[PDB]
Amino acid sequence: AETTSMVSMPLYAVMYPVFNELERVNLSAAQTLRAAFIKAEKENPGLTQDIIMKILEKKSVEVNFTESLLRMAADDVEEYMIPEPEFQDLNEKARALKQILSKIPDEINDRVRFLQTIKDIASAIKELLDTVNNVFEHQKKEFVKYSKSFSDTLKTYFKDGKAINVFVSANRLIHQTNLILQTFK
Amino acid sequence: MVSMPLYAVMYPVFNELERVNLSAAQTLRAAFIKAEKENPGLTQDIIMKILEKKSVEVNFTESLLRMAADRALKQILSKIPDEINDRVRFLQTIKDEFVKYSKSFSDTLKTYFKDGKAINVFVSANRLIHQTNLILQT
Repeated sequence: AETTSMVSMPLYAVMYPVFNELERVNLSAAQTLRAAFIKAEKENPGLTQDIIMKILEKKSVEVNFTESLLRMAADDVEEYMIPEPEFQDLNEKARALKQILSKIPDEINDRVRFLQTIKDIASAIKELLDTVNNVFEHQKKEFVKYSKSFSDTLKTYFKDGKAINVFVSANRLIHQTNLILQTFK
Repeated sequence: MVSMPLYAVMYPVFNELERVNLSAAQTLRAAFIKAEKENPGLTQDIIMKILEKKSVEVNFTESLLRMAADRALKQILSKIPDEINDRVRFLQTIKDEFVKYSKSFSDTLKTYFKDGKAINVFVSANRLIHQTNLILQT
């Protein structure tokens, strides 16, 4: 506590929380990475800080990457395709939602087009919701959670102007849709 | 591929710290390589989680900048996170390898008025401080 430098704080304030969240997904990876960061930090105080700053400086790469995933999500046209009417409706709704979500980076640079896109996305989410209700619950609550999270992300975007948040939330909503399609399969 | 941000982000980040430390960078590289190899897309999640803790990081960087006051150069540089809010005061405070880092800091300041991202100013200030330390110790 009193022996560890102040510069080593980002380890425990940023890296430790991440490693703890990872400890549920994979204990070995979390433990290994944590050990590496501890070694590196003790041998070189203020290293984790420099790493995080270096990451913040290469943020454009991450924006380009997330946007790339969002655009390439269009190639997931008929992936995870499920033999019954409601199943058809389901497939079409999921497809339409993912397809309209993949076109976000095109419309986000124009307020009008982006707003209309928000309209269409809202309609798609509502229709997919109703269709899910037809097919009928954890995946549902997940989808809703990430949906309202996407809305709140939009709310945050209209203040900030950072498109990367929207891209990430959209990608997560798409991933959720895919997960639900897997659950149905 | 989802394992791209490993090489695209972490690889150059580790590579651009090999002058201060060597083996630590290699151990970090190895750890990330294995963890991503067994669990694809993990590095992306980590990077995103780090980007999510942006506020805490900016706060700490500000604190780290104010901490450098404890000579005139350091004290003037330590007031930045509290003077940059007011444009006039910030202007006056602006008026108030190492040399390369100084002019790179100048470039950072010049880019700030285009961006508005004071975080880069904080970082470059801290690196200027680290360079002053690097010079004074040698």
